Amino acid sequence: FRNTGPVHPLTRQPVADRKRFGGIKFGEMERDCLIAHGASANLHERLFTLSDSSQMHICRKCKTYANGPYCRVCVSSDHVVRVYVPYGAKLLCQELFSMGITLNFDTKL
Amino acid sequence: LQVPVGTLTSIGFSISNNNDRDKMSVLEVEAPNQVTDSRLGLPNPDSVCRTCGSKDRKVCEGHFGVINFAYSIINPYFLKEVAALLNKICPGCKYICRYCTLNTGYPLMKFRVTTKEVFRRSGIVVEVNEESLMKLKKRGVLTLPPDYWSFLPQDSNIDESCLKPTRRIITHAQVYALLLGIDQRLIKKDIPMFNSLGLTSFPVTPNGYRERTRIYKKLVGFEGNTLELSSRVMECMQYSRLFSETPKLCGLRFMKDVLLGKRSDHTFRTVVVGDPSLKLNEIGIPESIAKRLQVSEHLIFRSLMDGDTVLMNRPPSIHQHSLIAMTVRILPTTSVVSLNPICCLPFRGDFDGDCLHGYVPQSIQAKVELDELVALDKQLINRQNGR
Amino acid sequence: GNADLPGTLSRRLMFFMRDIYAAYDGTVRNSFGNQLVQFTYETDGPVEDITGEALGSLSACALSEAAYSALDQPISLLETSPLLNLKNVLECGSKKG
Amino acid sequence: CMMDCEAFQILDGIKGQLVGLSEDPSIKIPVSYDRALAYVESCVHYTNPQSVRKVLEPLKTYGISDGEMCVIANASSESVDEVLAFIPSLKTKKEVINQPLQDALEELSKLKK
Amino acid sequence: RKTSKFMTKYERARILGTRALQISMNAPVMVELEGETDPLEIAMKELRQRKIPFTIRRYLPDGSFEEWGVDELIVE
Amino acid sequence: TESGADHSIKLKHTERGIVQKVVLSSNDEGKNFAAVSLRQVRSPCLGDKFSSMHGQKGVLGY
Amino acid sequence: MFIKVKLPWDVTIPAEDMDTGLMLQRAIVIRLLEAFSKEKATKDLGYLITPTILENIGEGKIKEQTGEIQFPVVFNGICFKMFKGEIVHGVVHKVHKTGVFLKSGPYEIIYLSHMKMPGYEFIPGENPFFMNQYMSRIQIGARVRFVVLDTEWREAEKDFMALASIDGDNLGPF
Amino acid sequence: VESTPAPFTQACFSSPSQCFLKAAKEGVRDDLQGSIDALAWGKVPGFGTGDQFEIII
DNA sequence: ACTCTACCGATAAGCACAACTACCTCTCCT
RNA sequence: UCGAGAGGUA
DNA sequence: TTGTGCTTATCGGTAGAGT
Ligand SMILES: [Mg+2]
Ligand SMILES: [Zn+2]
Ligand SMILES: [Zn+2]
Ligand SMILES: [Zn+2]
Repeated sequence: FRNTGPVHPLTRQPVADRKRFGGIKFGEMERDCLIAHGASANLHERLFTLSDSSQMHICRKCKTYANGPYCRVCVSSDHVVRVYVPYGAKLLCQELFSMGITLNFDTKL
Repeated sequence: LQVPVGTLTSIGFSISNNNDRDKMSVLEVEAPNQVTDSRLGLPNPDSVCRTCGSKDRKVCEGHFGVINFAYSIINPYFLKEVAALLNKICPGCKYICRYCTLNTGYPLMKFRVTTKEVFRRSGIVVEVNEESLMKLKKRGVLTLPPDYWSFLPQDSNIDESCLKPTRRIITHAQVYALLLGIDQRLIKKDIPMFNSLGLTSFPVTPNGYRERTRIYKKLVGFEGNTLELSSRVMECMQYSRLFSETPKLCGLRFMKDVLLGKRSDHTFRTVVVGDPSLKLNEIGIPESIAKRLQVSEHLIFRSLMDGDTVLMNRPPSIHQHSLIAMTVRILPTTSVVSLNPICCLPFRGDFDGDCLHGYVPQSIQAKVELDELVALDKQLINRQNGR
Repeated sequence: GNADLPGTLSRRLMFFMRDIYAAYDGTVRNSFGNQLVQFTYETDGPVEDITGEALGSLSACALSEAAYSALDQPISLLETSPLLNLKNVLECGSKKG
Repeated sequence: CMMDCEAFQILDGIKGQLVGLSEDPSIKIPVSYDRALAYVESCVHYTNPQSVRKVLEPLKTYGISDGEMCVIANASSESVDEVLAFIPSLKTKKEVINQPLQDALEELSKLKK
Repeated sequence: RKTSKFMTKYERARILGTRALQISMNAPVMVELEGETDPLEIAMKELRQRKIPFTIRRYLPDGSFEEWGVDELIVE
Repeated sequence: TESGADHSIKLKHTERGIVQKVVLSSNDEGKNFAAVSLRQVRSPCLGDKFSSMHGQKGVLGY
Repeated sequence: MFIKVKLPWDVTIPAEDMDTGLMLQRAIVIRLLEAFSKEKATKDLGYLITPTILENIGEGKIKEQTGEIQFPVVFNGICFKMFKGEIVHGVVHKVHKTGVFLKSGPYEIIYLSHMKMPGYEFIPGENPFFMNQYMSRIQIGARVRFVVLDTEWREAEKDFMALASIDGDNLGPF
Repeated sequence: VESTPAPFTQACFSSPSQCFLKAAKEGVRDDLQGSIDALAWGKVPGFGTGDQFEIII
C-alpha cells in the first residue's frame, strides 16, 4: 500500500519496492478499459495528478521553451504562459533536444 | 512572479539549428573540466544552482548548455539527402563539361554514405562506377586520368591522405564547396530545412537528467580531421534513450514506462479471498490497512471508512468489466480483502493466490463518475454478447 | 508458447480501434480528422441512445476477451488453433504475397 | 481625455458612493484612494461643459494632434514664448500665426475666474 | 436543434461531479434539502428538481456547437 | 565512525521479529562481518496458501 | 495622455458565493473590484482606480480547480501615460544633499539629480537646503512644474520612477 | 492516405526514434487529435467526458 | 534492314525491430 | 540506491 | 531462432530513336 513515498530519480514516479512505500503500475490495459468505460476524470487523475505532475513554460510570441521564466530567443517578454504537463513529457522533450529535434508549442491560452 | 495558465495543442517538429541551440543554452562554457558545472544541474557536488534558487531537486529544472566547434560540420540527419543530391548534379558542371559527355573518357561517379565499412565514419564517399571502369579497361585505359579529381578543392587539412584513387572521402569543407553555385530553389526542394545544414554546436544534457558524459568531455577540445568530429557527434547522438539497443529502458520500452504506463499513489494490493456474506457491490477492506490509507475529503486527509468507493482491478485487464467500483466494507480480518465468489466471473480469477490491486480516488469528481459508470449495477449487461 | 500472441494482438487492435467514437449527429467518426467510418451504427437495435460511447474501444475489448479465452483451446494438426485463426483473419494486409 | 475637470467630477461620484454601504465583505485598498486625493488638488476648473468646448474648439478649426493638445492643456502656458520653448515639435513652423494663439490664451484666462 | 434531446450518461455524471465539487466548497444550494449531509445527495436533488443553472455546449464534429440547458434537457 | 557519523542499518517497513543470535566473523583480508538473526512465529492466517500432495492448491478462505 | 483605453480581463470568481440571480451583478462588480486591487500595478499602462463604464461581459467558463469560474469582462477605465514632452507639476516632500525628492502624488516617487537644475550652491546655514542662488525659493508644499523624462520600473514593485529636469523655462513655483 | 499527421501515436506504436526523425525532417505538425497523445500531455481524450463543455452563464 | 541506351519488372542481400501483462525474492556488482 | 542475471506468483 | 518489411543490387528486357 502507499499514500506518499519516495520517487524514482530519473522519473518522478513511485518506486517499485514493497519494503519501501512502493507503488502500483497503471498499465496500458487498465487505461484502455477506463477509456472504454468513459471515465476521464479517473484517467486524468491516475496519469497526471497522482502520477508525475510537473509544469512547463512556453513563450507565446515565439514557439519556444522558456526556463520567473525567461526567454533567451527574444528580449524579456511579459507574455509567457505555463502549461501543466506530466514530467514524462518534459523528459521526452529533453531527450528530443539531446538527439537533435526542436519542438514548437502553440498554446491556446 | 505569476504567469497565465494555458492549454497546450498543435505541437510542431523541426531539426535543431545553431540559432535555437544557442538560444536555449544557458551559460555554455567551453572548459573541458566544466562539464559538471554548478550552473547546470543540482546533483553536482555543490548543492546550489547558479540560475535557480536552493531547492530539493523538485523546484529546479534541468538547464542546457551547448559547446562550440571550431570547424563547421554538416548535419548527419541531412547526410543522405546531400549525398543523393550530389549524385544527380555533376560536380564539374553545376547543371542537371568533361563529366557530362561519355566521349571524354571520364567515367560516371556515384556519391554514397559508408557506414563502418572503411574507416568507421558516416560520411560522403565518392566512388567511380565499376561497370564504367570495366568498359574503360577493355579500351586500354588501366588508370583514371590524373585530373579526374580536379573538381575537389584542395583541403588544407590534408591528414588521412594516401588513399585509393578510385574512392575518396569528401570532407565537410568540400561539401559546402560543391554546394556553391547550385540554384537555391533546387537545394530547398530536396532539403526543406536549409538553415539546419550548418551544425557548429552540440548541446550538453542536464546533469539532473543523465558514457555520454565521457564522450561530451572528449569533444570539448578537438584536433583537425573533421570526419572524426562527425563520427564522435554521431556516436554521442546514438546514446539517446529513444534509440534502440543495456538499461532496458530505451526505445519503445522508454515510451511505455515513461508516458504510457505510470505508477500512482493511494493504491493497495492484497490477496483476495471469498466471503459470501458481503454484498455483490461491497468489497472487504481490513481495518489495519484502511486506517493507514488516507483519502482527501473537503472540510486535509481522513482515513478510509464505510461508504467509500474503490476501483478494483485484476491484472491483466482483458475486458472492460475487469474494472469494477465497489463500496468499502471494513472487516475485522487483516492482511486480506474479501470478495463475493459470484463476482469472480467479471474478474476472471479464483481464490487461489490472486492479488487484486485497488485504486482510491482522491478527487470528488472521480468518485462521482466512478459509481455512475464503473459501478457493478451499471455493468449488469455484458457489452460483448448482450447477456 | 502462445502466451504473448493474445496480448500483442490485443494491443495492436486497441491501437487501431481506440480513436473510434460515436458522434452527436449519429455518425461513427474517427478522432483523427473526424474521418467517417460509418454513417450510421450498423447494430440491429434496440436502443440508439448511445452517443458518447467509444464503440471501437469496446469492440476491441470484446475481441481481446475472445482472443484470451481461445488460449485455453488446443491445437489440431493440419489446422490452426482459434487464436491463430483469429490472428490470420485479423491480419489481411500482411498476407499480400 | 480627462485633464482636470471631468477627472475631478468622477472622483466626487466615488466619494458620494463611498459613504453609502461603506462596509465591504471583501478587502479594500487605501493606496488607490490616496493617489486620487493627493493628485487632484493641483489644478481645478469651474464648469465642465464650457471649459471642454473652449478647449476642443481650437482642436477643430486648427490642426493640432491629440498628444500635443493634451500636453498643452496640462501645462497651461500664459505666453507665446513659453510654448515655443517647451515643445520642440512646435519650433520652426508657420502653420498658425501667434496672434490667434494669443487670443486663445485670453479665452483660457477668461474662463478661469 | 439536430440533437437527441436526451442527456447522456457522461454528461449527467460530469454535471453531478461539478455540482458536488461546487457544494463541497461551501456554495449555496438553489434547491431546499432537509436532513442531507452529502454534497452528492444535494446535487442529485438539484438534478431531479432541474434547478441547477448549468448550460451544456455540445461540440459537433464539423466544428459548430449547440448550447443547451439542464432544464431544457430531459433526464432518464 | 570516529567523527560521529552513523552508517547504521535500520529495519524497513515490513521487517520485524525477535533477535535470536549475533555472529561476528572476519576473513583473512581483515574485513569484519556481522550477522543478526530475527525470528518470528507464523500462525496460519486467511491469505495463507496451502497445497496437497496431488496438486490441489488454494488459500484459507475462512 | 489620459486616454480612457478599454482593457478586458479574465477575473475568476470563487464558488463560495454563487446565488442571488436577481442581483448577481453585485457579485460580478465585487469580483472585478478585488481583481485590479490585488494587482494594483502596471508596467507600461499606468494606474486605474474605478471601473466607470462596463462595456460587455462574457460567458462564465468553469474549471475543476478548487471550484473556480472565470468571467471575461471588457471595460474602459482612467489611466495616465507618461509620454515624453509633457510639463507636469509636482510637490516637494523633503530635501537632502543628493536625490531631491519630488512627489507627483503617492502613485510614484520622482528623484532629481544634480545635473538637472541650473548652477546653484547648497546652503547649510539653515535646517532645510535652499537653492535661492537664481532668485527662486523652493520649499515643501509648493507646486513646481518640470519636464518628464523616460520612466523606469522594477521587477516586484514595478514603481513608475523617472527623472525630473528643470532645464525648461518657467521653472520654480508659480 | 488520410493526410493526417500523427507522429506521437506512431512513435508510441513502434520505432519512436525513426518516427520522430522522419517527422522532424518532413516538418509535420501534430495537432494532438488522438486520445493517447492528449493523455500523454495531460489532456482529456474527449470521447465520453470532454466532448462537451459546461458553462454557468 | 541493323544497332545503342534507359526505365522497369522479378530474385539475392543485408538491416531492423520484436517476441504479453501486473507481481515478489535473491546474488552479483555498478 | 541506481543497474544486471537468476528463481518463483496469477 | 525467425516475420515482415525495406531498401538496394542485379539480371535481362525490349521500346523507342536513330542510321
Ligand atoms: Mg488461479
Ligand atoms: Zn520568446
Ligand atoms: Zn536551476
Ligand atoms: Zn556538367
